[PDB]
Order: sequence, then structure tokens, then C-alpha cells
Amino acid sequence: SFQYPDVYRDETAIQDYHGHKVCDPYAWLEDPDSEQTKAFVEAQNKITVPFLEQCPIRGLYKERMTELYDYPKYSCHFKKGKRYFYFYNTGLQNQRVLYVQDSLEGEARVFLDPNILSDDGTVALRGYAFSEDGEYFAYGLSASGSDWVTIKFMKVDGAKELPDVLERVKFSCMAWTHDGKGMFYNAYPQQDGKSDGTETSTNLHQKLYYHVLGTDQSEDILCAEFPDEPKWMGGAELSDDGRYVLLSIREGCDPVNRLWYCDLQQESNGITGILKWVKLIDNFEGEYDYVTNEGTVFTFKTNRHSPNYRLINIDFTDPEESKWKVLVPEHEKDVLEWVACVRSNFLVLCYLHDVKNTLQLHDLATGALLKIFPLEVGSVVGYSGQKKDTEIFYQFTSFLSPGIIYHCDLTKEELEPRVFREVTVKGIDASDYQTVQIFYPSKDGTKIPMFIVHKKGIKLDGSHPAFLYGYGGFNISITPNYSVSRLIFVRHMGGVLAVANIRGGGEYGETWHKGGILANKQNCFDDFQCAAEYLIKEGYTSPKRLTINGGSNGGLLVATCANQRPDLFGCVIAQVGVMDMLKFHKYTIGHAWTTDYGCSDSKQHFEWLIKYSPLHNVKLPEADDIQYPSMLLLTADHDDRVVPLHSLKFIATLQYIVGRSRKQNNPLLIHVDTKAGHGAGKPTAKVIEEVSDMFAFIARCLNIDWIP
Ligand SMILES: O=C([C@@H]1CCCN1C(=O)CCCN1C(=O)NC(c2ccccc2)(c2ccccc2)C1=O)N1CCCC1
Repeated sequence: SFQYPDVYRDETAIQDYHGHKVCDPYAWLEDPDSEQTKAFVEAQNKITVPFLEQCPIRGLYKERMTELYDYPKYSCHFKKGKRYFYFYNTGLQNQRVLYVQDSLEGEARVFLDPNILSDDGTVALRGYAFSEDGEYFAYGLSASGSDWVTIKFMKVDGAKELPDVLERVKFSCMAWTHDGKGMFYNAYPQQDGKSDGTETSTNLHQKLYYHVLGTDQSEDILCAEFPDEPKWMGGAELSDDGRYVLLSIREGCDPVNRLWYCDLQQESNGITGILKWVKLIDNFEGEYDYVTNEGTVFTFKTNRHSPNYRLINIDFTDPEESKWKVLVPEHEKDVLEWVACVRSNFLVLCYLHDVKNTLQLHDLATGALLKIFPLEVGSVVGYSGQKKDTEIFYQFTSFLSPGIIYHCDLTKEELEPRVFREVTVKGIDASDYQTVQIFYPSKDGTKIPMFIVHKKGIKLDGSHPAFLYGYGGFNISITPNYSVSRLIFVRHMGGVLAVANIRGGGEYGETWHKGGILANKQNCFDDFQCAAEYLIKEGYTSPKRLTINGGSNGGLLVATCANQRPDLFGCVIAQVGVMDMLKFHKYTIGHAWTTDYGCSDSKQHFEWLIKYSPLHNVKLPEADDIQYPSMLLLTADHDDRVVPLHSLKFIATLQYIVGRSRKQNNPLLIHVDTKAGHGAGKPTAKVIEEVSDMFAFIARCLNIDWIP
């Protein structure tokens, strides 16, 4: 009932990659500003939108979604100075709001409402930092979902807006020096062309500046720069005593960093230029994440010779590795997620035990286990408690639990944590659904964890629509989260939810990470393909009714699996994904992902990439009874994280190579949203629209009837 647009093929766009010749006939789609690209985007949306709204389930869904998603969304309370703050979204607000109250008992008042900044909610808060005395506040503002940030400042008492403004900020830190004179932050060199998120220009030479309040940005002090290394990025932070400036130098997305420090008492007259950095750890062999310090003895969470991480103390007066003391040895199985120091000498260790979180209280001096905090199965997605705090707050979330915030007064003999707040989403009955965690072997036998959710009592006859989700990369762990959107799939679409913790992530330490990157990248596609076969063999679903979803790095995942095993799925939703594995390093911050995929500039890497690159491996099955799965690619014009050209070229390729076939009846579509980016800061209204599209696609393609 619909035909695809004619898209010019530049058959002369041939490039040589180490003796190999590859044709990129839609390379012209790499210019966001051309009239041709604009005409192409407008045309594609001209066929997608209608098709999506033509589904009577789309409105049913959006309605249901609007009611179920309408619940109070709170964040952990956190104390800065003598006041308390917490984010709160009454329900369907575009962006959450920052509240402030002088007392846990006192009345809270609005502090910062990003909602009065843009009628549609596409201006989001991206990063904030309070001054040591909690008397001054700084926050980053992002428009249309770009990573680019604008740092503004506020006076806490009275919530007065200051005139200071910092531009050209991206992937920056925010560290105030304890004297309250200024803050450290990162910026990029003023470059030609635009800088609003629609550009594809590569970000290099990020520098470290220091901004003194009450001055103009032209006056900022350059405190660190690496002109010999364009890719390095140095984030800064102050130690608990405000005496040292710790600079973590990073290159790429690997769990490793260089560690230089600066003794602020050694600076002749303060911060007037490039600091007298001491190159403590001058290499990229391991990650060193700062926890706390006592005098010159610093406590760090590291992964050095410890794939599952551990805590170690370093004395800046005797730095020799041969002298580091192990505070909390590495666990043989559990991965030490993060650590916090609270109440002067308490350590909060959060572990990942079989894709589940656990909280324990340890002693700083010896590092001995003091207490375990009971936690049901799920994850901790919120926490507050600084070294100066005498109490802690943490938020628990699961597949059927919207979230419980717990409190614990650490100044009491009996450390009994009590429930501070508990959210519930009526219209959904947890008692009706069951969560189960299984382990299935992959092509090489490696047992892989997977979560499974569905209504109780379902008969495993492969007659149920299944939704399999996954990421698989960059040391990212997919733990239990609440998702109204997905629960409506189970309840009103009789579907089965399942999440595979395939290799490439960090569910099992760096070892797990390295098991799915560079040369072992194919391991990620095998693990995920095996999870689909498992669900099909065990009776949960059938290929014709199995949908797979992934976003960003996970978009590469599903896009690649569709290419390698199209017979295994009946629907594919790839969100803002990577498709051109040959040039991803050429745009914006793509050069950073090479530590996981490699670079096509190397003849050794090229060989791995050319084997799975979604864009270069589209091919119509030779088998007559086999066609490509229905496919929906979601992208946006301001995604400066993963440029849209990846999806643009990939779709053009699909419709030409496959869409043009006679046996192809399954639609290959794309939707390019406007005024939105990679996903962070996306307004509540745009997000309701997105899921309504995704599930309208499934229901219409798999022909699923709604269940009241
Ligand atoms: O968005 C992404 C991936 C995954 C998440 C982070 N990411 C990024 O591409 C992160 C880009 C920006 N960035 C770096 O290039 N290094 C990080 C870093 C982030 C996480 C882990 C290690 C380093 C950094 C540098 C200095 C100081 C602090 C942090 C950072 O934020 N992808 C989209 C396409 C596939 C990968």
C-alpha cells in the first residue's frame, strides 16, 4: 500500500580500505545541511508517520501509557550545606523539578524548573554541582537533546540567577574549589561552522579551564591541555579536604585512566595558569576512581589486576606500587559497582551479584564488613551520602517495583534502615506477573544470564509475542528497571519480556567486557542470537512473533542480528544505532568508541568490522520462504552522540537491496524525530509518543490484538 522513495546511488563513491574496495552510494547523506538530505528525510517520514497512526492500537496504547505513566517520580534527598534538595516530577511533567527545603520536615519550594524554559520541554538540565558550602549552584543546560552544554550559575539562598555563562562545554566536569572562588570545567576550541548538535564535526582538544565567579569566560584560566594528544579528556575533582585537584585523564571509553594530582598548597599564588601536576599514575593500564582520603593516604576503587574491581590505598608520600595496601580485596564473583564514603569513616559498597545489587557498610580503617542492607531482587538507581553526611538515602527499583527510597541515620547504635518513600502504579498488579532469571549457554558454551517476565500461569506453547532487549558493550550492565511502557506489552498485548546480559557489558567484570569487544565482538551477536533460540525452543514465543530491540550500541546489535539471522525474528526496532562501522570514528565523539570496536584505519581491525558492519552486510536471503524482518529505525536530527547518517544510509540501503525485492512484504521504515537527540533529557511528551510508535509497529506488523 506504500512505496519507498527513489534515492540516488552515487556509484562512484568507492574507497580503498587496505586493498579492499567498498562502495558507499549514499555517502551523500552524510551532509545534514544539503537539500538532498532534507528531501530524503522529509520523504521517509512521509511514509512512516501515516503507517504508524493507521494502527488503532497506537491511540489505545498512548492512552493507557498516559494513565499508567502518571505517577510521582522522586529522586533521593541530598544535603548541600544546611539545606535539602530532591528532584520531583508530579507525574506527566516534561522535565523533573529541583525542590529545596530547609528541613526534612519543612516545606519544600521549587528551586529550578526547566519546564518554564521551553514550551515543549526540549531544554534539559544536564549536570549540576554545588559549592562546598552549598551556598552557590552551577548547572548545565542542553537544548534539543544535544550533548553541547551551557553552564549557568545560581545563588542558592533566594535562588538568585547570576550573570556567569560558560559556552562550548561538552562531556565536562564541574568541580568547585573549596574557597568558593571558582569551578573547574571542560570546553572545546571555538570552531568554524555550527555547534548546535546538528553538526558532524569531530570533537578534539578538550581542555581544562577554571572559571572565577563574577568574571567573563574570556577570562577563564587554562589549567590543563594535551596538544600532542587530541583525543585525551581530563576530568577534575577536589579531594574531600579541598586540598588536592585530582585529574583523571581518559582516552576512549575503556575502564582505565591516567591519574595526575596537584597540591593546591604548592601553587605559588593559586590558580593563575597551568598547574604543577604530579603524574602519579602515568599510564592507561587500569582505572583509579577516587573514593576518599585521610591526609596523604588516598583510597581508590581500581580494576588493576582486578577485573571485578577492589579498593586500594595509595600514600602520595610513598607512591611505589610495591606499597599500595589492599583495603577490600576483589570478589571472585561479585563486581564492585561503586563506593561512597559517608559519616567520616563509613564505606558504602554496592556490588553486582548475578545482575542484582547489594549494599553493605564497611569500615574505612580496616575495610571490614559492618552491615548488609536487605534488598529484594533489583537494582539501586539512586543514592546520596557524602563524607560529611551522617545519614544515607538510596533508591531501589525492579521490574515490578517503581521504586522504594530508603533512609538510614548512621548516627545511631542500631543501623536500621527504614522506608522513606514508596511509589506504586495502580492499574498494574505485581502479583499477576512473575520474574525469573535463567542462564543459557551460548555458541561456545558460556552460560549467559537472562531475565524473563510474563503473566503468571501462561502456557509455554510459543504462541506469545516476545520482546527481547539487549545492549552488549562498553562495560554497561543492563540491570532491573521499571518500565510502564514494557509492562503494557505484557498486560495489554499478552507479551513476554526478556533481557539478555550478553557479553560486552559489565555484568561480570572487565573479563565479561573484553569477551565482547574488538575481535570477540561477534560473541555479542551469538549470545543474543542464542537467547532468541532459547525463548523459541522453551515455548515462550515463535520467530514470526519475536521482536528484538536495542538502542545506540544495542542498535548495532539488533541491526547486525537481523542481517545474520533474519529467519529468527519477525520485528526489529533499532534506536539511534551505529550502522557504519567503517567511518563511525570520523564524526563528533565517535573516535572514542574505538576501544570497543577498533578502527577501520588498521588493516587488522578492518577485517573484523567488515564482517558485521550493518551497512555493508545487507543481503537478501537466498531461500525463497525467507524475507527480512519488519524493521523500524528511530533517530533524531539533534543526536550529536551517534550522528543520524548511520540510520539514513542504512535505511536507504535496506529499501534498495531488500525493500525492492518482490518476496519482501515486511516493511523497512525509519522515523527521524525533530528537536531531540540521543535520548538524555527527552521530554515526557516526546517519550510517550516514541513507545506508542514502537509498539504500534509491532502490533500492526505481528498483527497483535489489544487486551482490555
Ligand atoms: O555513547 C556511547 C558511549 C557509551 C557510553 C559512553 N559513550 C560515549 O561515547 C562517551 C563519550 C564521551 N566520553 C569519552 O570519550 N570518555 C568519557 C568516558 C565515559 C565512560 C567511560 C569511560 C570514559 C570520559 C572522559 C573523561 C572523563 C570522564 C569520562 C566520556 O564521557 N556510545 C554511543 C555509540 C556507541 C557508544
